Amino acid sequence: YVSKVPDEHGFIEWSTEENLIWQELFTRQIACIKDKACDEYHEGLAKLNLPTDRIPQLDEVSKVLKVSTGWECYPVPALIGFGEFFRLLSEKKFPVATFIRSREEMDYLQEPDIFHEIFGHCPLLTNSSFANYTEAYGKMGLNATKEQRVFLARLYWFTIEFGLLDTPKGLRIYGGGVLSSPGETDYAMNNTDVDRKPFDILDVLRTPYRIDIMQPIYYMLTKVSDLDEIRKFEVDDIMELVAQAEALGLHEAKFPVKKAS
Amino acid sequence: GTKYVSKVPDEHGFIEWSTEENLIWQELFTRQIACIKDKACDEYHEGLAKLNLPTDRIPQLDEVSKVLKVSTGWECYPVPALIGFGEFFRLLSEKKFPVATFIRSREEMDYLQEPDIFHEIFGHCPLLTNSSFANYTEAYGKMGLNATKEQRVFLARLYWFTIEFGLLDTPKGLRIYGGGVLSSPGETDYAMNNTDVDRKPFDILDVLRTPYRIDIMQPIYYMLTKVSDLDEIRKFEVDDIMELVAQAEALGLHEAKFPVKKAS
Repeated sequence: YVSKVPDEHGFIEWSTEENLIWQELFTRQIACIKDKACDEYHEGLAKLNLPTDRIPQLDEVSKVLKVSTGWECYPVPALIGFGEFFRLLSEKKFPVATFIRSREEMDYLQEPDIFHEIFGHCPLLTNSSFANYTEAYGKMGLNATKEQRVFLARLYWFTIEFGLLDTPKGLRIYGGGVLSSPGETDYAMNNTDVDRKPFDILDVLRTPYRIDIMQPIYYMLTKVSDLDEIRKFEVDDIMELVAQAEALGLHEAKFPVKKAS
Repeated sequence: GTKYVSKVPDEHGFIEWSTEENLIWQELFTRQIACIKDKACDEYHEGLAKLNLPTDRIPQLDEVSKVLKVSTGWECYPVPALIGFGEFFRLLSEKKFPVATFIRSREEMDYLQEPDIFHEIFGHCPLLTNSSFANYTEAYGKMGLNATKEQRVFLARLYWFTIEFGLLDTPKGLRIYGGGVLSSPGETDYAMNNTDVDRKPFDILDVLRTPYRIDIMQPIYYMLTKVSDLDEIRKFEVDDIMELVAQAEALGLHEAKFPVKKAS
């Protein structure tokens, strides 16, 4: 009912239980991602040196993001609008909700909590290609319209949230929504009937999706630096791509999307 | 989606379907018969032979009820697009199968939340010609007549895993009897072919304890060996059923599958 507020020193107090909850998400995820999270992500983990036994203070993460890519974490207490989401991202500020799930909601909850953001999303923010892409993504949305922003959310979904890699050493994960969750990691890596497609930006912009279902489609880069290609595009090029997508219309929804409310 | 309304009948209970509505039925029928040819169970196919449904127009309920009456003593019973569990259990207990008299739009051809007339008659009616299934359904209606809200959730779960999404482990392979699978190419493909979905032998307590969500692809299905396996549940007194429900309540639900946890 209340997501925490930092004190006058920006410090947040977490109960030993909220620290035990973090520890348990951490220990179970470290196990889930050994040979599955991309190398780039593991490198980020090493730079971050996150606490395994308690929730880190935001400044303790930010100070590593700052030195690597110029990024910081940005505490948010309520849910923010799209405009503000892009504003923060274009300023290389990554919004971080200041709460952790209950034990009851440990395997899944819908609002991204502190574990989701810091474990799933922040390691790659130490990586220049990913951090630059995310900044570029936030710039893409500043002036974009309601419907253009819908297309960009979709690009976001398929890269930052649920992105995969097709590597010589096999399939890997870079999406934050996958890396922070045993359920998602196992499905993304192991489910044999899900479509896994090579990344194509027009394909992506045209793909319908629903958030509360098992994803029937994923898009695959070869390596995280591939995001440079999209990062390089001018905002005009991106809106051109959005318009093209609109002219062709969305792909037909996969049956589980059609089914979902 | 779309808000649907039952068509109002004659006074003789005749419904006028448009050529467009009848073409929509024909398309659904033709694409579905092809799907289920080697996938629906024998008992279902025999139900279709008994119903001899028109392939190119929507049947009048009377055409269906005529066969149901002959075979199991059942009848189609026209109802609004939205009815309550009170009415639903009641009509079932009376061997009255509720059918909303509408068909889906072209745009909702591949899927819709509401059971339309194709869902109801094609998907659900053939097995009501089958004494084991019809008798079971009648027994299900009866289970619900004096059920508390809490009891009805458990009953809806047995319904879900049997009548709606039931499968069989047969000597010729995996087959479908669930009316919510049969009426749909997407459900039929998934139930038959998906590699990773859990298909478990039927156990009434396991079933009563199984969390589920209606707008997701089902992570679990339960298999009888034959439709007549339903006779065992049918035979239980309502007290026996409610004992099983009390047992499930006391034990609590099985831990949900990840997709169930994830669902709205």
